[PDB]
Amino acid sequence: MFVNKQFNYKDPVNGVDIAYIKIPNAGQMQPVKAFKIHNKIWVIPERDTFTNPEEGDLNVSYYDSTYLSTDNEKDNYLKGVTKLFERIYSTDLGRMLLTSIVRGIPFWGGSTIDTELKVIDTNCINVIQPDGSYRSEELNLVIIGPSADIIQFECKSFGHDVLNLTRNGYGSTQYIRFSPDFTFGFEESLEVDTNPLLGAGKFATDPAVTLAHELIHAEHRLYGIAINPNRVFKVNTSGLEVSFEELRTFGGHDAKFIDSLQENEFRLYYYNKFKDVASTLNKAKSIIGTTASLQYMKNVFKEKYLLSEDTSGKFSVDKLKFDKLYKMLTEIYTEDNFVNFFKVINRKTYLNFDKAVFRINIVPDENYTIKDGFNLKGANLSTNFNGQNTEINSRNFTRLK
Repeated sequence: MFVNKQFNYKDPVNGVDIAYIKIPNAGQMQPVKAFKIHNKIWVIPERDTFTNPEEGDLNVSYYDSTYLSTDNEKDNYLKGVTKLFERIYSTDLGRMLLTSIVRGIPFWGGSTIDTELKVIDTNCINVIQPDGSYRSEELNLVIIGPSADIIQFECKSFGHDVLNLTRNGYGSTQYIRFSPDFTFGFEESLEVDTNPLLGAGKFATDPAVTLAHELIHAEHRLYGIAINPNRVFKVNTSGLEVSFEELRTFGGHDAKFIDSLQENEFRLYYYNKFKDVASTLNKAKSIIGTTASLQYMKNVFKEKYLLSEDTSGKFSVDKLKFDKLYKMLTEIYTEDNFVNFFKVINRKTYLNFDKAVFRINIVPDENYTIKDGFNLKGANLSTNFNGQNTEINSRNFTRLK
């Protein structure tokens, strides 16, 4: 259901959901073969050597310039990523998260003429057709291979000359450098109430959790309510800094590092930002790039932001409607609640730096399933979290660094 059709890397482009594309801003990059696995979501099975110029080559942290270079790999990569989305989507939470994301079309704040609505083309990609013509397409999310540092997973946008799209409520297309071929090991934090009967050795993080973690960053950013990367907490451990955004995203006890005073400050801030958006739509009397109507566009953002529209068509931000949306996005969609749903083991806090990288392969149903992840049912790997025991389930994990 979430991805409706089998995509093989070697399938012929068609100009619709399989095509060579170009990421505006990459400039003169050569086209890359991407796949549209869902409305507003694409996957590029390449090592990210485009989003950032300074990182044009693939020359704890893992490096391998040869990684994800063969079509066969790109294939397995496409299937892994797809499998995880399905896994995330199979949970109500994930179903909800993925829904918010598709609805989070980055806002049309490209105009300098307050009475005009206009796209910000860094939120589009050029889809090359079979004839050779290109077509600009809007998209909310792109999943791409990692750059030089294979285990450096992040969420990145293209920013604006003046606007802060990820923090002004507008939003922007998000590019998640991620890989389903690796996972991290953490250590069974043994506490009085923790199950004593826990396998042995270190466990591996369920890759679905890792992806979820990023889609959460992607949600915040798409709705332009991401916490400034500068706001951090000096955790007592000298003193280590950790961004509020990360703590928020991880959720759980870590999210409580953001005191009530900060919470209200952020909530009132973006409430105000959303209001400006409603206000902008109201002043809007014309649109540019007409393959679509003004009304439709206004409605699309009414839906995204959950604005209220009076009989005269005037939009407005309803305080309790906002509260729900904003809460859902920042308090309900957290790594911790995903661990609750997946019922898998994961580090208890964002603070768990444990050197351990394993090459994995969740594509085979013999190793990983949508519903059980590594803790396969009938299998024996489904208890005390055996599936995630790099010892007990040694065959699914290959140490690297």
